[PDB]
Amino acid sequence: EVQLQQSGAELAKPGASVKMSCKASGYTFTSYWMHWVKQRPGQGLEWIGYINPSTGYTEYNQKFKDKATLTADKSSSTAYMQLSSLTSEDSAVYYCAPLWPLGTDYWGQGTTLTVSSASTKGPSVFPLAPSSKSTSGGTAALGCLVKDYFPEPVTVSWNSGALTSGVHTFPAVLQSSGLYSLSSVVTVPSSSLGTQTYICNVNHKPSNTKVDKKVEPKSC
Amino acid sequence: DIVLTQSPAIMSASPGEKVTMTCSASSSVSYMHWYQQKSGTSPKRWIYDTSKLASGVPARFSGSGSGTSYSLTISSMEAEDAATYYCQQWSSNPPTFGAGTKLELKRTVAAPSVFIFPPSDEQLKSGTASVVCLLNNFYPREAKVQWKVDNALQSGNSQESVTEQDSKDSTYSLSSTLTLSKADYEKHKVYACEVTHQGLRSPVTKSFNRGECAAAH
Ligand SMILES: OC[C@H]1O[C@@H](O)[C@H](O)[C@@H](O)[C@@H]1O
Repeated sequence: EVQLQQSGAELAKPGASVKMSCKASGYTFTSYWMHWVKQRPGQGLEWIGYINPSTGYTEYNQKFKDKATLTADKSSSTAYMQLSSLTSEDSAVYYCAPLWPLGTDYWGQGTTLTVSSASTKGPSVFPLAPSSKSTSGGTAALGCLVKDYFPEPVTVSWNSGALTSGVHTFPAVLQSSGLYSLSSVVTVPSSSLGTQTYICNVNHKPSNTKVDKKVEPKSC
Repeated sequence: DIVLTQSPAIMSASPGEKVTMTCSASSSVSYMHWYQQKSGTSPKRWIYDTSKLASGVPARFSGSGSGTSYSLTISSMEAEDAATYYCQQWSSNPPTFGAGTKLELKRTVAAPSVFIFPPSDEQLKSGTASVVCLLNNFYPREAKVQWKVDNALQSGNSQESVTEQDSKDSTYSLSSTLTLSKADYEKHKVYACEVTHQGLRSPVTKSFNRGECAAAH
């Protein structure tokens, strides 16, 4: 019923600016202060500031006074946040939330911001080949390494989606290069290695690259 | 600013177990709020004014405390209570949040299945070598994964990635990726991944010699 709709993900370069929105419905937009919070993985939650949409008054965390600018438009029931002079430390998920006064417990779905000087690039897909080094007794492991792509996300399936059991697709890691990398692995019965074929369908479409790589039982 | 320290940072609880997490404040606060965040979703107000449950929060949840010491308690742990809980104060400006307590499901110990993957011929052609070590379906999360290249312990050239707790068997899976230049890779022979974990009576090693594995060279 009550809804806080935040604008879609944003990609920006260092030193650029970005402005994000937070559309409120299901409650009196003017009766609640709109707070903004920043979340990075491995970090907690950071309170940026709030705006009173009724009066336009804003308070800021001193840590974000020169970084964030909070606006509100009553006629559209929309609060806005602008972030200037962007650095890699500004890459995060940003939530809007009517934290005060009490009464509305919901937050917005969040806006993900990634700021990076990296260029769009499709991944290279390398096989993680099964063999004796990848076999316990009757179970063998194989996979695909999805390396050196930008930006998030990539989608990986196995045998066009026919194989889901035992699939582990790890979270992407941002390498020092500025490109992302992950591996997707699957465990299968070792007897089926030389008889049944395993192909991973790796997809990253900001670069519109789609690759299916056959992972094959290599001999050690 | 008032600094909020939540303890423990990560904890695991069995079904039906009583669980208590603490939120400590660097200076006295009069009230404490609590938010629940499930993975990949937004936080939601869970407890307000120290002890008042938000609407729709089940009765097994409670909060208490005063001064510099507050806590959130679940009388009987249930699977849907797995989440991260953040405390927050506003007796002082600016309002501050704790770093969260990640509450996960405790299950029996399960030893990891370990697999090592030598680099593909395609990537060696491109001039880099990635060696991947896989720890599959284990519990608890803590695991020591050491890379040794001709008995030399590696540092700063590997990175770990861990899945979320599996929805069905509550295990984790982990990948350790050792990244080397093709030049350094061909300068050594033995590449080993050694895994120490509570579920192994002794550490397990998966290794290969660059050369007992067929390749382009
Ligand atoms: O926001 C805290 C609580 O305030 C009360 O006024 C509302 O009835 C609840 O829905 C809400 O959970």
